[PDB]
Amino acid sequence: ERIVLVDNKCKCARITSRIIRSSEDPNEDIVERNIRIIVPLNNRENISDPTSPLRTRFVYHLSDLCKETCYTYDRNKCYTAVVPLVYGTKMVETALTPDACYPD
Amino acid sequence: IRVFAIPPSFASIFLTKSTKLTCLVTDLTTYDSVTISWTRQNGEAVKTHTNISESHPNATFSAVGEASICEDDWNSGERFTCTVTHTDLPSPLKQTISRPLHRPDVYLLPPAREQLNLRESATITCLVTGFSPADVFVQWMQRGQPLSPEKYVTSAPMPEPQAPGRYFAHSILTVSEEEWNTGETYTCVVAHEALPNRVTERTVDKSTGKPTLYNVSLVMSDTAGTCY
Amino acid sequence: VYLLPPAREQLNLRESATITCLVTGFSPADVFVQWMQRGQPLSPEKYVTSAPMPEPQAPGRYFAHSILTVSEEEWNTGETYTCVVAHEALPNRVTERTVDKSTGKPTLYNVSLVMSDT
Amino acid sequence: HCALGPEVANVAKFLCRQSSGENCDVVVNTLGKRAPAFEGRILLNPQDKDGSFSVVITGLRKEDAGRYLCGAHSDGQLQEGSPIQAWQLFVNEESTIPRSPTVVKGVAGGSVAVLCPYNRKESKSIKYWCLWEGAQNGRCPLLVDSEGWVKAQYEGRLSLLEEPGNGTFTVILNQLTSRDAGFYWCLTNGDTLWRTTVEIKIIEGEPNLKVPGNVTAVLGETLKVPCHFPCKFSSYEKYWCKWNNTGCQALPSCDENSRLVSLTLNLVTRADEGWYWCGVKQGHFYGETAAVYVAVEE
Ligand SMILES: *[C@@H]1O[C@H](CO)[C@@H](O[C@@H]2O[C@H](CO)[C@@H](O)[C@H](O)[C@H]2NC(C)=O)[C@H](O)[C@H]1NC(C)=O
Repeated sequence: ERIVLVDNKCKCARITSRIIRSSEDPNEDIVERNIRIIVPLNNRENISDPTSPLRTRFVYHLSDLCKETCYTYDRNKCYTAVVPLVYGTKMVETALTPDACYPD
Repeated sequence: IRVFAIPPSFASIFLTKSTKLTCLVTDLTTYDSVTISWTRQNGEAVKTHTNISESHPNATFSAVGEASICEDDWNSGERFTCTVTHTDLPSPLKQTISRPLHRPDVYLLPPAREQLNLRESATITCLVTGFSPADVFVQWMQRGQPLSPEKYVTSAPMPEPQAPGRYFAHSILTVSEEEWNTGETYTCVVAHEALPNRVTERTVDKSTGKPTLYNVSLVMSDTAGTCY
Repeated sequence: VYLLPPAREQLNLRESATITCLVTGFSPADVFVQWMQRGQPLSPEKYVTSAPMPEPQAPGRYFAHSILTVSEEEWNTGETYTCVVAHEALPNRVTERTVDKSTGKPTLYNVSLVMSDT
Repeated sequence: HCALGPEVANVAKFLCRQSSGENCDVVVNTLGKRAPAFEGRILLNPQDKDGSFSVVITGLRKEDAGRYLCGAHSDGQLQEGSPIQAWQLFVNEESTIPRSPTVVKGVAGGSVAVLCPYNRKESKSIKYWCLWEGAQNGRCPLLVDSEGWVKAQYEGRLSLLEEPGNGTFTVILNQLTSRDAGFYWCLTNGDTLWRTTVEIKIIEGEPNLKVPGNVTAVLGETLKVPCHFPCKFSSYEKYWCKWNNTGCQALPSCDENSRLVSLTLNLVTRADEGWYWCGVKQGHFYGETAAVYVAVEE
């Protein structure tokens, strides 16, 4: 019944809303803006370079994302960082998350 | 003697993309044999200006051109010179009209809370701010369905107070406040020339606006970096 | 591939730190691994790797290890580490994980999150 | 696929959907009854030797998920003690079906252009097109396919075509009229089977294209017929084509400023008899066209 104002899958924010149609009094209703965030406290600040510090601040200018440096691995679109391997050197690909980088 | 020439308006232009120019002649001598002829800046003739008009209520025969041109053929200052010869005018009187910026800003304020206690009048306000030039057209859309034109009332683009030369206008509309329970956000469709697609629609409903009951719900975990 | 960080106890013998890159539940045998950090490869004489040997529980899936030894100050320096694995059931053939002092078993959680314009 | 037995063949059939208080609301009946929300997008095939049959529903919406029952009754509705068959329905909402326009507006004498999507993998199938019929047990006969078969009543004013070709093709229908209004379905020969449905509304006005009416002509000469276009069609390429089962092919070098793309026929035989179309292109999409039939005299 709620109305997802925003669902930002690379900040794990989700502003919904729902008018709490009150007890059947006159129009003394109050609309209601649920919010929800799942901050990781595990990832980098360069989400796609696991050679950086972790994170401390998590800033949500909701104005900005009520409409690109956002910090959760989105499930569906996957990432990578070309990484050297040595068997001689070779500068070669990776797949920084599995089960989504599957060329299928 | 009143012979004014009407430049095209973005109202009709938005309507049918049919830029039109008319130079009507009024309160001249009461004779038939009135001829209408418009010209571009080369002087060449024009299209089917037709549909003769009778004598005015003040007993003067009425005539006006009906000149359709191209929207592109308007944007470089073409003095649309129209000539009308008449019995009284061995010197026919000529008329001309031609092509002589800032982005608008549209908001849609909801009614007042105290408005919503009289329990009849649900006022709604759409608006436009700080734009150049004028001639802008506005209208309100309700579920892909234009409202009653009389249902709303439109302003005219009076100039800005503090801006150098920008313009702004207004429009207001009422409905049953009982309707302000289905809401349907009553989309007000602005229509200004200086927009990327020439329309900058915005809309507002009850669910929009401002709530006075949040409940933020941050969670916190290592089981993250995922955004299911 | 999980990646366990050195036990705090070993950090009190005050010289050397050990990290255990792990692979699990995979088929067929013969995974390959190496260790990678700061964009420079780590010549294998730092690390030692197991070979496959069946899971107690999984009838088919093997596993393996890898071990790396590093001065604690080096691990105390921050100085994360990335262990990579290449194996023919992996989508682009290569996944990897990383850990530094902060990621692995921190005693300290310091969130400082700001939420503007509700 | 409803699978009742031969023992209720004489008896009518029905289809209801479960609700809160043990109350089916009916969606279609063997008695022609039909739910107003599901008007148009429902089909019903005739019953088989065993009375077996199938019900096709297209364009499902978020509230359409739920339990479904099909039965057989004298009143064609729910009662205690009548044979039934159940279904449980789920709508994805994490869907991959491209959102296509559902309503398409046209004017009398105008044209319509319809984009029809399908799954990209079966692009080599045989597209079809059918018209929905009410006031019945519901029917929907074919109108055109992709090999080039066309219904016998519409020679000249209708063609389909694979211009976009990436799971999307375009259909052009001109000479619109207010009698033609209704609902249209798109079909494919693939195993997966989308039936996208589009509605045509007719409004007031005259089409943007201007072409002279139906004209007769003498055998063996040079004749030219015009086609002016408004300023909103001024940013395109313009063309004439000759209508047939193959559809359009343009005739290069018939032009002006933003009006009057004119067909010219150097010499003519009666083999050039038929309908011709004047239309514009959207880069790789199609737009408005118009048609005129030409006779041959002597
Ligand atoms: C830091 O992040 C930026 C962007 O988030 C990365 O920039 C590019 O990332 C792509 C990913 O495929 C690489 O192909 C490019 O080579 C990167 N450009 C540059 C200039 O590095 C960047 O790679 C990240 N930091 C590091 C050290 O990789």
